[PDB]
Amino acid sequence: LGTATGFDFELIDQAGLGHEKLTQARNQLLAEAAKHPDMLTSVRPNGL
Amino acid sequence: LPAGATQERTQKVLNEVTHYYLTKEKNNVESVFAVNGFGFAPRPQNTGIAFVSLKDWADRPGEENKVEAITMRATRAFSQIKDAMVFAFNLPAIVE
Amino acid sequence: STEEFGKILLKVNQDGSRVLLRDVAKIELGGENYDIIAEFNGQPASGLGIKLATGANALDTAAAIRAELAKMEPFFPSGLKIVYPYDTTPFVKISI
Amino acid sequence: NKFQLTPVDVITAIKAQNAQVAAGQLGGTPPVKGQQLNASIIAQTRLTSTEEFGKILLKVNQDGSRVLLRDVAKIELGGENYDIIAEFNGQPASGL
Amino acid sequence: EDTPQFKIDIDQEKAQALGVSINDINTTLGAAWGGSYVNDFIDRGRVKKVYVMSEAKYRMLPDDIGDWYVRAADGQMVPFSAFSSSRWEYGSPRLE
Amino acid sequence: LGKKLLEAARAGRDDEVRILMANGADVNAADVVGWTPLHLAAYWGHLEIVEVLLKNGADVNAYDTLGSTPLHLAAHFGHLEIVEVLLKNGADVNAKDDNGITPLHLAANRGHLEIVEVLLKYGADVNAQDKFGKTAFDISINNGNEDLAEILQ
Amino acid sequence: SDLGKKLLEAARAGRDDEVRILMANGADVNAADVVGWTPLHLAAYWGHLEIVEVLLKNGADVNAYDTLGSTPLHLAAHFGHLEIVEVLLKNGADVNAKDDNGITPLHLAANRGHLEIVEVLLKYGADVNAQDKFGKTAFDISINNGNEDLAEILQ
Amino acid sequence: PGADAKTVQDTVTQVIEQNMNGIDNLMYMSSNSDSTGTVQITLTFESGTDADIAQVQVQNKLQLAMPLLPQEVQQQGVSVEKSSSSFLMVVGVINTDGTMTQEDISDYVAANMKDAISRTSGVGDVQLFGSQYAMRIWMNPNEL
Amino acid sequence: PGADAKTVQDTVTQVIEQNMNGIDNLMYMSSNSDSTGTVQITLTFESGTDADIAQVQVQNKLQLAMPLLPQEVQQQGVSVEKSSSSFLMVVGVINT
Amino acid sequence: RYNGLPSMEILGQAAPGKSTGEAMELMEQLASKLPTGVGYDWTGMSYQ
Repeated sequence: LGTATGFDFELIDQAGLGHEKLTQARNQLLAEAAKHPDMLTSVRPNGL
Repeated sequence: LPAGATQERTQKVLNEVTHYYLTKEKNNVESVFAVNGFGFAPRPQNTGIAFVSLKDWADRPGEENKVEAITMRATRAFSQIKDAMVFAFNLPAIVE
Repeated sequence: STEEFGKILLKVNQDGSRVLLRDVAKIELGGENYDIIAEFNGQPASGLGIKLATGANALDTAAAIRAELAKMEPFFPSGLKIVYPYDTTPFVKISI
Repeated sequence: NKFQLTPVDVITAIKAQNAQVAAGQLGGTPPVKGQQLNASIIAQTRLTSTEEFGKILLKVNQDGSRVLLRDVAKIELGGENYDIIAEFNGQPASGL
Repeated sequence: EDTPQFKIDIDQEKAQALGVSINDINTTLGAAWGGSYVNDFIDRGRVKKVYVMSEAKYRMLPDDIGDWYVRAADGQMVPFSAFSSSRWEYGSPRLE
Repeated sequence: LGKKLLEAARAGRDDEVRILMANGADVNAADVVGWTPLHLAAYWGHLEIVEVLLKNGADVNAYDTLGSTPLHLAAHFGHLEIVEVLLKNGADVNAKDDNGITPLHLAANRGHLEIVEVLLKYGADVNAQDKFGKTAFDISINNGNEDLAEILQ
Repeated sequence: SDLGKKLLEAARAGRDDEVRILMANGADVNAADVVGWTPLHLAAYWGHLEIVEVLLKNGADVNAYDTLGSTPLHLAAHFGHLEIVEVLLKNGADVNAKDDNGITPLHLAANRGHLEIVEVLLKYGADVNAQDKFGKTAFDISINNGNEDLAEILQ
Repeated sequence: PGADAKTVQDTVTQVIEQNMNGIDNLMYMSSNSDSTGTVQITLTFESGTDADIAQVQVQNKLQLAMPLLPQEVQQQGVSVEKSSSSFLMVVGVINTDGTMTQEDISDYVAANMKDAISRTSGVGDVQLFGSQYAMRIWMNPNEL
Repeated sequence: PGADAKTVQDTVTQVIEQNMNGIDNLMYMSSNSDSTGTVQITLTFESGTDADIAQVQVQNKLQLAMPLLPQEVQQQGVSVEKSSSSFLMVVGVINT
Repeated sequence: RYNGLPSMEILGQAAPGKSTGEAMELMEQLASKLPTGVGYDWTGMSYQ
């Protein structure tokens, strides 16, 4: 079940961008989510 | 086409089939998707298939503008093509 | 890349000179096979010939395919477009 | 022992001389545009008789005299195993 | 229907005499004229196949067979014409 | 027209072969591999067509793009009547394909003893060697055909 | 140090405003991980120009070498970061710096076909005849790669 | 790859066919061996047969034949599918700006579209009208 | 054994993922390739799917890919199991 | 990888007093302003 009010999001490389570009895009999304503490809490990568 | 016939010969015949539907059947045929080296399964060089989509039934009034009459006229026109078994067919009610 | 395959070292000659793969072969990014060539109303095209799994619903499967294609469209290169040249499901929907 | 051979030499010979080789095509895809000839290349096929297996060439001696498989072995059609023998009322028989 | 096919016979004695392995003959013929799936590579993040094959222009004509050289144990390059013979025959392009 | 003759010869359509040559179809018309109507009749063993083609001035020594003549095909596939008809119409009994293989070499390899005797009778060279230096006798010994080996001394 | 390790993560991540605060608090600019990579190494690799400039202003070793002898200019040149290559060379980066393999920034730039960087390195006095452990020059690399543009520049 | 009709039949088709036994509710079995280097063996089952079990049973018998098959045939992949013979639909892909060739579109469809459509529930078989790109080493005999 | 994340992904994970076709009631598919020398592909199915039919269909399609995996991976074996994250108990065994 | 494409899993939760649906809506908004060829999807608890 996980946590209630908790979400499970997948960022997908749809055009053979590669690992490096998808990381930069992930960092870009995580940075913007951190500017909305009013709405989003503990938005983090599940991976390494 | 008979086995031994080249990919170029099959495209030549597929062009004639595509030409017919785009020119002689403007009012009935919407699109033609022709594939070289394919029948019901892959079969390089001597085999081709054409998927024909007609315009809406409303825009095709009368019996002569329906699939049966269209495929009859098509098969008759394509009978003239040399060294090629070319026929249009409406896939049945129960195809099986 | 072709460049990397091109500089594959086959042998070093007795005088120290190198024989690369590009010295004995043309290296290009081409098809697994060259058997199947498709056209849409005369234009260069590819596509997917989809067959219904035994006992599966045609309309539900068609809907599930369109849902999956809808996911892909936003990430297409410039100009690439999906066309619907052959579908047996519209008639089922409309006839019913 | 007389011809200085082992079962390894016999097995190697059978594999090389009882082979079914895929040898490709003349004018296969992708062709040079304008190719007329499209023919399958037929190399080695499986041996079909004891006579063909018998004349499998194992080696040629220094004096040009040839050692065939039939010179070091008996060749005949015989059971995969000789383990199961049936009789119907004392009469030689097989069954399922 | 049955079609003309290019029957080629590898002379085992002559190949043995010149020191040319039958595995090298079969691989050279198959790879060049039929194509050979070697291994996989990564094209823009996706696993895809690597194929070796003759450039179209060297697998179009019957006489091109003799342009393909196999290296013997002694290191001498041997043309296919040295250890092979060919003739035209008829066979099935599709056995049911 | 020459295309319809090749197909008619292959299929064994006796009547069709005559009708096409009554309209003056090329008797020496060659397909992509260089096979004449006489080649196809010799291969598929259509005796009646071989006779009809030859009397209409068919090249008896026509050779394909690998040097094989109709006598090569008839001798190889055991068509005795066709081998006899061909040889009587001045077919080269010692004819060599690009590999140096002769009608005797082929007939010998498949063990057609009746045809071997006909070829020998029409002046076939028993010592004729292919590109690998093999005679019809060398083939008879290798195949283990003891009946054939005796005929070839 | 605590801050030294925080600066490594900041320089890598490209967190300009965090690096700004760390430089003010005096986070060790000569801080190094197990492989011997300084904050400047990381910034040069990941291509963070402003942090490269800020670190060099705060007395970072421009010729800091990892445990295999690679400098920030090696990383900048190899991964096509033109602006960082220029900034490094202006702050006295050794243009002819050899790693443990004898590989120079010119070798790495040539191998990846970075034409602009090659011309910048050649301008700052990159030894065009410099050989690695395999006796290979940047020219030998250009010929082997089949880079006709680069092969011309190095002639 | 590069096999004639007889080579395919006598090294693949016959080997698989001889292993097709202990299969419930089988009406008949038909196969083609083409000079395109292709075989297709269709096993037709009694009406009301579970298509899941039918596939499982055919697949169970195929795995016994797999090690006997040539290594080149194994590496091409031997698929077992439970679908209609006819097409449900054709999804055509074109470039309206004419910036991509027939080969470019075929590769994109193969690399970006085909897989997801093939895994969709109800899709028994997906045929690419074209080829996925491969690294093509076009050999020259004169230079070799 | 001794494989990095990319080696696992590009020689195992991508090959298996491409062959997970024609399986019924698949909602989504996820995978991890890591430098412990490990891949785990989780296929999640529609609620009410027979878990045995889901497993056998995945397992069967994995054999489509098994000959395309590295010899070292074929040797270790590729486990297909019904996923469960609930243990009845953990029995610990210690030496005092 | 997610559905055969390179992916990166991101976990997070709706802030105190906010619903999971609202937190998901913002994540979709933020995700639609990422570089070209970067898609997204909902998995696990978020999917169902």
